[PDB]
Amino acid sequence: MSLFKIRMPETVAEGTRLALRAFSLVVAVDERGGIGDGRSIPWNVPEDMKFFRDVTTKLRGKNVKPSPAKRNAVVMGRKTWDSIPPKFRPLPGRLNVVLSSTLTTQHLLDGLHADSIVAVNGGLEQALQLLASPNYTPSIETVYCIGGGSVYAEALRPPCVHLLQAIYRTTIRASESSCSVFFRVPESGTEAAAGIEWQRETISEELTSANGNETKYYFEKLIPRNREEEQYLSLVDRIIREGNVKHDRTGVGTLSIFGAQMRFSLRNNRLPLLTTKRVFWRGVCEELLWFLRGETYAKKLSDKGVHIWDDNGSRAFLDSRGLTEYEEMDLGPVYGFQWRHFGAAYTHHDANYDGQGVDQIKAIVETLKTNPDDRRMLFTAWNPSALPRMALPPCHLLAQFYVSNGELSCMLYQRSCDMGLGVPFNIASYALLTILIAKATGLRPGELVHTLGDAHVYSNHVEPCNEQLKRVPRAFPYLVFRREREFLEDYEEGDMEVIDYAPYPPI
Amino acid sequence: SLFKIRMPETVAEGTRLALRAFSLVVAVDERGGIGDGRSIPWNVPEDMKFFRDVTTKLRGKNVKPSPAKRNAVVMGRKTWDSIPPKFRPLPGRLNVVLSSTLTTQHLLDGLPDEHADSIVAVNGGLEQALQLLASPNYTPSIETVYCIGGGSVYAEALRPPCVHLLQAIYRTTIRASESSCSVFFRVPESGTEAAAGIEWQRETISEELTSANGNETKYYFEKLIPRNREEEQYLSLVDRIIREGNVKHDRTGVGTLSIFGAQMRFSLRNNRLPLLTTKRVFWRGVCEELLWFLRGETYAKKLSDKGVHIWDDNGSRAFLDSRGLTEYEEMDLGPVYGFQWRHFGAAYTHHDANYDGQGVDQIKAIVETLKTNPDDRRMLFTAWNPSALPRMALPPCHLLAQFYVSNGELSCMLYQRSCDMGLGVPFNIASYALLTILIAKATGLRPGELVHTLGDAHVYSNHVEPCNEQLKRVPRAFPYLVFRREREFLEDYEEGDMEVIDYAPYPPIS
Ligand SMILES: NC(=O)c1ccc[n+]([C@@H]2O[C@H](COP(=O)([O-])OP(=O)(O)OC[C@H]3O[C@@H](n4cnc5c(N)ncnc54)[C@H](OP(=O)(O)O)[C@@H]3O)[C@@H](O)[C@H]2O)c1
Ligand SMILES: NC(=O)c1ccc[n+]([C@@H]2O[C@H](COP(=O)([O-])OP(=O)(O)OC[C@H]3O[C@@H](n4cnc5c(N)ncnc54)[C@H](OP(=O)(O)O)[C@@H]3O)[C@@H](O)[C@H]2O)c1
Ligand SMILES: COc1cc(NCc2ccc3[nH+]c(N)nc(N)c3c2C)cc(OC)c1OC
Ligand SMILES: COc1cc(NCc2ccc3[nH+]c(N)nc(N)c3c2C)cc(OC)c1OC
Repeated sequence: MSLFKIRMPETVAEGTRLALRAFSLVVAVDERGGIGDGRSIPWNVPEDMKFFRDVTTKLRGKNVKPSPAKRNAVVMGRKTWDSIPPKFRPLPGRLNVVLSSTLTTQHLLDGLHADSIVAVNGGLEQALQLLASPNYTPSIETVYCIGGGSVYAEALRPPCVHLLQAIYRTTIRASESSCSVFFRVPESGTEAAAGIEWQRETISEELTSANGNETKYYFEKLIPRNREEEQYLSLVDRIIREGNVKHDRTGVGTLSIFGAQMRFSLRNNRLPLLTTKRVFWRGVCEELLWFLRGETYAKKLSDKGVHIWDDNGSRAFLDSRGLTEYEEMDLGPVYGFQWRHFGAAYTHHDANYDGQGVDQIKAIVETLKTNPDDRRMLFTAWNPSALPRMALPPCHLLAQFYVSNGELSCMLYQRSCDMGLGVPFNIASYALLTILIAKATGLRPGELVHTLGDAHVYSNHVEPCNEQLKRVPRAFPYLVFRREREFLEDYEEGDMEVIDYAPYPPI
Repeated sequence: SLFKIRMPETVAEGTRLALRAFSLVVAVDERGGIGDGRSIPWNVPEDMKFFRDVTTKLRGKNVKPSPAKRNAVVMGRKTWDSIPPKFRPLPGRLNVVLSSTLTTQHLLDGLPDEHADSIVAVNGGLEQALQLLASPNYTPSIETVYCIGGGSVYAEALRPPCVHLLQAIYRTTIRASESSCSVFFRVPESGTEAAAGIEWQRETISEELTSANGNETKYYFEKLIPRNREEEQYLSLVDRIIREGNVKHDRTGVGTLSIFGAQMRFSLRNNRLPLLTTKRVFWRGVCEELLWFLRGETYAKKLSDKGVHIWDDNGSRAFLDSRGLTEYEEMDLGPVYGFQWRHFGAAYTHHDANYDGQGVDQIKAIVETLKTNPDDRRMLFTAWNPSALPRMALPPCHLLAQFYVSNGELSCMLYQRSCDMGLGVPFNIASYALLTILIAKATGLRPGELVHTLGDAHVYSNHVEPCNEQLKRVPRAFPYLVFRREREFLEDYEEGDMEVIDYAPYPPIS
């Protein structure tokens, strides 16, 4: 069973090669926005120094020692490197990227072992380009632009500004005509803002510096407004406020709304993994691959530590669905089976189903490659005949593809959507699918459009959801591929990496 | 056949007698005063003429008003009394008078000498008169209904239930200020409470005119209409497609501007039928095709014999041969649409074959669930059958519908993969409007909302210029569906059973 698989084309990696790596920015400014004299840093505020070292050294996971394997990177202009006393460079615990057209890597080592320094002949884009390569992605966890006026200037305009994930700004409450170089965040809806709308995530109270001068200062974290996730958050808020009380099969309460639509850009490696509550990506990834393979044995997910189908695959449940002859974890002709073997007679999971039923995924892959204007390019799992033989009816039951300007868009129709767990999971799921299918057809990812039927929140989840509603959505992470694989069905979870995923903690 | 779906015994709890659409005609001073309770305080012959012309004239070329086709005017009894006996009734118009005391026979009598069977008393308010004028007796003859008022009648016209049938307001403003006027009329402004969710807009306004009553009395006319948000919602999509859509090309190689993924909603409440006003929808065709779908039919000759030729090209000997279907006779479309609805997965042979009990009866199951367990989330029927696809004349376009109950109302979602905004879409909106209305009747719920999901929404390149002319048009109100008779079985509904009332769409764009 190898000639029934999808063969990945020669143009597979170029579809999802990361052009630039995402980065955060860290700066100190005065009330006039000045950053320095182009030579040295004017003010002396030890509390900013501590903040700066912390924001740039600390890693996502707790108590993780920075090492070549996993550490942060700081990118800086050459003049900034010079402004640091030779004794204290390179900055410990981090990878020091230096932009210069006159100083090579080895040249930087001449002045003041181990490896923590790279020079780049180019600007911030080139640095982000290099950091996008395998040797740095995903070994480097977070990239920080620690700046220099010209570097900040490059960060705050296209193409780089669209990769800018957070601003960590310290404001020093002092002023002087001694500041030549300036740093200003573009205001919402201005030309300089290039479409971005910077939100304030946090602001500190005014603190006083123990520097002998009694200087005031404060910290702010700015983030680029995530309207896509706000779509979702709005819907949840509308459901709680205006939704109808309903009760599902068990008898559990639910707040419900009917008919809705959301969009998510998949462009430039962008992955719509929700940030206001961490999504279980590993399971998302494992299940989709399990779907694509037309797999119906749930143990294959259970084995890989994904238990999302554990309850629905138990003897207890299968019996309650009258499927008394199914082996435990054999779920019947669900999802993937309909995708790859529509209308094929089902017996047991371990049977051979090669070349049986309709192979919708393959058909679509073939159509996209030859006639991209086709309006019949859609698959479905909603098979009335198969339905009683399934452990569960499909929620996400239909998807349609669309091509424009060499970009693959995809719309998913979901009949019943749990806003709490299902919806975020399925958003990522169909993102991955569209990405993979785009790879298989030599196209770029476009948009994912989500259509909802009965969109619901669980009654007891209202209290938790209300707390999440008060969180400001953060920028989405990115998906990159460690390696490609000859066939579509051969792709493993470890073949792809989600980078710069910084969700909020739970509560 | 009793493989059919048996209709319920009663009308769904909360359902209402069909109400007629009406316009309101009024003359006010600047303070908003209309009369002294007894008479009009001012003398402006130009308003008199405007009133005669607006309430008398019909839509035609030079169509003389006759008992066969004419307008009706509804008035309070006091207003009738204010019109001097020798001018009753108002010529070329059905005179409907509201009174609990006076009867038809009371009204004629009180006339000077002479006949006038153009008078009818109504023992009730404006609601009763709008019900009456919806009778199978009146809907042929009565073309437009005018509320010529009385303070009390205007009051009733401006509140629910009546205000929702108000298609336009013709107001004359007389620039006199009389401290006399004790009766008032105020058009509620958009967003205010008295507007009760209606957004009133000025369609037209005359220049200020001077009356020739020898007092230089200033006056002016204006037409006020309620905003049709839902057709606006459609048109905005069309306009967004033309401005932002990508150039694409269909199977033949024809140019289209298109966008991917959009969603529209329409209210069906009390059998409101979203037939678009800015370009006439071929209702008869919509109706015949749907009942044809519901019955599980696949023989297009059934449709073309009823003078509905939409399936003609797709049913011909030439076309069926090209799709590889050398076995089907002409007009046999294969296991399409209705077949999948009523017999999902059944092996197909020919249109004339017996298919009872075969496949899955998706509609029958949905009807069943709605009646017993309406919070269900699996109440959806699909025509998209990957196995059956190659045996069909065309793959389904509207290919999935989901039902939803809330507040004893049946809502419904329609998924359409390919959407031509000019012809295919407004047709399909009506198709699923009707369906939801029928399924509501079949399960004893009252109609709710139609949600429409569009896949590839497009406009044809050649259709771009005509669309722009249509986009300039102002949407009128949606009509209503009125079932003039009933059936024992859902399948037994003929197109003749239902009447669309007050569908007055625009003429064709050049
Ligand atoms: N307040 C703060 O937080 C903060 C932080 C950092 C810096 N500053 C102040 O900013 C001032 C310096 O900023 P400024 O830009 O003059 O210097 P800044 O950019 O660090 O450094 C500029 C240098 O980086 C290298 N470089 C930059 N862009 C390049 C490109 N496109 N291609 C090749 N090389 C490139 C070039 O050096 P080569 O020609 O030698 O190759 C360029 O001269 C100092 O005051 C610094 O202290 C303030
Ligand atoms: N400026 C304009 O455009 C304009 C137009 C028309 C009239 N008007 C003014 O309107 C003034 C009078 O109006 P207004 O409201 O007092 O009277 P309006 O209703 O014309 O006349 C009162 C009549 O309404 C009838 N009516 C209303 N609701 C009814 C119901 N539910 N059932 C039975 N009968 C019902 C009553 O009949 P019964 O009491 O017999 O039961 C009553 O006789 C006139 O003086 C005239 O000047 C102005
Ligand atoms: C503390 O170690 C040192 C660091 C630096 N770097 C300059 C400097 C200072 C504060 C800063 N604060 C923020 N928020 N962001 C920066 N990018 C930043 C930089 C870039 C300069 C030093 O010499 C003055 C030094 O030794 C004191
Ligand atoms: C139609 O002819 C007549 C009508 C009326 N009805 C009062 C009256 C006057 C102006 C009016 N103007 C408008 N815009 N709409 C009306 N409803 C209206 C009415 C209702 C009173 C008459 O006696 C003067 C008369 O004879 C001229």
